[PDB]
Amino acid sequence: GILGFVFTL
Amino acid sequence: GITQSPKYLFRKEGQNVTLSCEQNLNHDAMYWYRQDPGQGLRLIYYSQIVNDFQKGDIAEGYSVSREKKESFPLTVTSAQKNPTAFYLCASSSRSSYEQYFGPGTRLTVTEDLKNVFPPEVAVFEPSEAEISHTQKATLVCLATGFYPDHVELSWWVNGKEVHSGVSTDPQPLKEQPALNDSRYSLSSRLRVSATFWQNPRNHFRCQVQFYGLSENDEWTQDRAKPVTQIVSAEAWGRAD
Amino acid sequence: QLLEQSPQFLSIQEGENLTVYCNSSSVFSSLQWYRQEPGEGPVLLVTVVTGGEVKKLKRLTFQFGDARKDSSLHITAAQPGDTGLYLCAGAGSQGNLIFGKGTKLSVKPNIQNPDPAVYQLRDSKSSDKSVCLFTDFDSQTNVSQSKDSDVYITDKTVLDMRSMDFKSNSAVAWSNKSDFACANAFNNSIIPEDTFFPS
Amino acid sequence: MIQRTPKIQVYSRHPAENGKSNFLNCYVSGFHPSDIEVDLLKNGERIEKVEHSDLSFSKDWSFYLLYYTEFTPTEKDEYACRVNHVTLSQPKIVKWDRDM
Amino acid sequence: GSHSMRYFFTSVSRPGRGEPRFIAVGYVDDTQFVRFDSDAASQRMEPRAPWIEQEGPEYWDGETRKVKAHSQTHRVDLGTLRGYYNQSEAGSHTVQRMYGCDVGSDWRFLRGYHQYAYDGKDYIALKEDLRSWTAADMAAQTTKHKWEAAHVAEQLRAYLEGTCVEWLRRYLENGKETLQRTDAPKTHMTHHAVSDHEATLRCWALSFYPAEITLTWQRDGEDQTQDTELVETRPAGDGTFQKWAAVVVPSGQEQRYTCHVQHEGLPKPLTLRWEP
Repeated sequence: GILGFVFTL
Repeated sequence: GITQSPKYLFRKEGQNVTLSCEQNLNHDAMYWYRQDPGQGLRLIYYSQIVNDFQKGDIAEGYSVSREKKESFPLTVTSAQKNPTAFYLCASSSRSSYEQYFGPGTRLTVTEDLKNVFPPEVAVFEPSEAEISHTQKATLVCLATGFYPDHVELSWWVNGKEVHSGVSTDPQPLKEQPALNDSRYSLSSRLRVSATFWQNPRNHFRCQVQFYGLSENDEWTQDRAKPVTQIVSAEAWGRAD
Repeated sequence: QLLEQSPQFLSIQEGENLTVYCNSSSVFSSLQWYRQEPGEGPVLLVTVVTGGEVKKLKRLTFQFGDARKDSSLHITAAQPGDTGLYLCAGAGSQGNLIFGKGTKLSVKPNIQNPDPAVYQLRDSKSSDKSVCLFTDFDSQTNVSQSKDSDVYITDKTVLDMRSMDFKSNSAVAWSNKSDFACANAFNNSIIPEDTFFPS
Repeated sequence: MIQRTPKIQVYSRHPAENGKSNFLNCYVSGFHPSDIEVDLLKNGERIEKVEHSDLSFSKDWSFYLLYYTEFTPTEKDEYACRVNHVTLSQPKIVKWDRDM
Repeated sequence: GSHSMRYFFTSVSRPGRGEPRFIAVGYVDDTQFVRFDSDAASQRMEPRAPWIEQEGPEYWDGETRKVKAHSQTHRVDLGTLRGYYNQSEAGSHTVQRMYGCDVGSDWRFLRGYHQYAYDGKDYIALKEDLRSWTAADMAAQTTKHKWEAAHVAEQLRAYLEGTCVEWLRRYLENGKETLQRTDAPKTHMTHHAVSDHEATLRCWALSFYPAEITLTWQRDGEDQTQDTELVETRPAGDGTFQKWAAVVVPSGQEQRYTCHVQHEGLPKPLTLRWEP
C-alpha cells in the first residue's frame, strides 16, 4: 500500500 | 486569511445552496466541517491538492469542486434532512498539517417563509427596590418572537455603544419546543450606578439587528415583510 | 486513528489550576490545540512535534508525551476569560486532521459580597408589564428551568462592571400569566435562604 | 538535462534447442529520457506480436524495459534487436548470438 | 533472508500539449505486483502478481484514489520545477520518485527510502536517519525549507517504520510460495577462441532468484577488474534472472583462472574452473 497523504515540491 | 461569506444564511427546504470559502494564504489543502449546537466538528469533504477531493465522515448530500487553489465551494443539496448547522471551512499549507479556520456560516433551513418574524424589543426600568438596597441599578432588555435565531443585540448610552456592565444570554429560548420552527426570545442586562440612572439627561437604548428575508423573497401576507432590520426600545433616567 | 479527549465538561473556580488530556494508541507525527467560542471559528493555539516538548501561551502550558501518543493542556490560575471549548487534533494518514471531541471549560467568578435578591422591573412604555430579576447570588447557585410552559426563565450569566471590580450573576424570568409574580418565579430553583424579596 | 544511451541485450529465456518452444528477449536499460522504440526482428523484418514490461527504474534513476516474443529457434533462422533513442544516431541493431 | 517493498513513480511532461504521463509500479523484492498507467483505459491501480489478486474491492479503490492524488501532485510539481529553473514550456521534462522500506530476516524494519530526481539527477532525498534532507541544489533548497516548516519528514518516518512495514509482511505471507522461494543459479563455462594467442573465458549464472548475485573472476590467485567485463543482471522473463562475467586470457593459461559465484540459493560460494 501507498501513502494516503500527498504534498507538493 | 481565510474568508467565507455570508455570516448568516437562510433557505427554504428543497433549495440547493453553495457556500463560499476563499483563502490567499497560499495553502494547498482545504476542508469543510459542520457543527451542531454544543457538539464538536464533523468532516464533510476535503481536498489535499487542486483538482482532487475526497469524502469525509459525513459526506452524503453534499458536493465540492476544487478547480482553483484558492477556492473550495460547498454545495448543500436536498441531502439528508439535517442541513441546518454552523459550517466552518479551514485550510493548511499541506494536507495533514495545522489548519486555520474561517469565521463560519450559520445556515438555517425553514419549512416555509411564512415562519419568519422580526423581534419585538422592550426595556424594563430598574426596580427602585434595587436602587436603595444596592446603590446599583439593572435594566433588562427582552427581544421576543423572532425566527430565525439570527440576531445581534447591543446597548447604547447617550449615542455610544457600551460593553461594560452588560451581559447577554449565550443562547436563546424556544417559545414553543413542540413546533419544528418555533420562534425565540433573548434577554440582556445593563447595570449602572444609582446616580447614573437617576440623572434625567441619561438615555438608554437596546438594539437588535435582525437577519431575515431578502428583497427578492416573495411576500404575500398581511403583516409587513420580515426583512433584515433593526428593532429598538428606550428609556430615560428617572427624577426620583 | 483515534484521539480521545477527557473530560467532556469541567467547571471550576477562578484562580484554580487544571489539566486536560488527549490520548491515542498510536504515534502522531505532529499535534495541535484549538480554542473555540460559540458561533466563531476555532483559534489555533499551538503545534507540537517532539516527544516530551513543552510550550507556553499566556496561562496555558501544553506538553507532547514522550512516545508521541498523547498531549496535555494545563491552565495555571484560570480566569473567567479562559472559558471556551478546547480541541486537540493530529496528522491523519489520509491527508486530514484527526480531532478529539473537545473539552468544555467554565471558569466562574468568586463573589465578594453576595446579596441574593429578586426584583420586579416595570416596562418603560407599559408601566408594570414585568420581568423578575434573580441577582447577586454566589456561583454555586443553579437556576432551574421552568416547571411551567408560559413561564420563561434564562440560564445564569455573569456581568462585569469593569470599573468597580464587581462581578455579578443574574437570571431573568417573565410571563403573560395571571398568577405570575416574583415571589414564585424561581420556586423550582434551590435559592439561598436569606434571599431578599422586597415587600 | 543529461542523457544516457540504452544498453541492449538479446537472449533467450531458456537454453535454446532447435524445435523447442522458447521466448526471445530484448533487455534495454540505463537510458535517459524514458521515450524509447524497440523492435525485434526475424530474418530482418518486424515481428508484430511483441510485448513489454511496465516502465520501471533502478536506484540509480535510469530506466529499464524487457521486450519479449514467443519463438521456436531453427538452425537457419537469424534473430536480432532493433532499438532507437534520442542519443542514437540512427537505430542500433544487435544480433542474437547463441551464447549470449 | 531480507526483504523490501518499493514504489517507483515516473512523471513526464509533454507540452504542445498535453497531459503529462504518469506511471507507477510496485515491487516486493524483485517481483512486480501492481501498476498504474495514466494512458491505459482503466484508470485504476491494477494487479501484476497472482497473490495480490486476493485483495478486496476496498483495497483496489483505496489504491486507485491514492495514486490519482499522487498523479495530480506531480502535475503541479512539473509546473513548479519549470519555474524554479526558468525553463520554457516547449521542453519535455522528467520527475522520478522512489519510496519504500527494508526488513531483515526477522521481518522488523531495517531501512527506509524517500527521494526524487529531476531530468535523471538527484533532486531531494530523505536521509537514512529519516529526519533530515539532502537538497542537491538551490531550487531543491526551496523544497527542503517548505518541507521543514510543515514537518513532512516526521510523517514519512512514521509511515516507513510502521504502515510500510506492515504492508510488506502481509504481502510476504499472501504470496508465501512466490516471494519466499530462493532459486540457486545453474552455472557453466564457455571458452571462445577470440584472437589466436587470446581466449574468452565466460562464466554463466542462470535461473536464479532473487536478482542479487556476485560473479567474480580470479587469476591464481586473486580478484581482478583488470580486464573483467560484466553485464547487468537481466530478467529471464519467467520470474528468474541471468548474468555473465567474462575475462580475456592469454591462450594456454585458462587453467590459472577460476570463477566465483555468491547467491542466497548457494549454501556456500561456487568455484568453477574450465573443463577440457
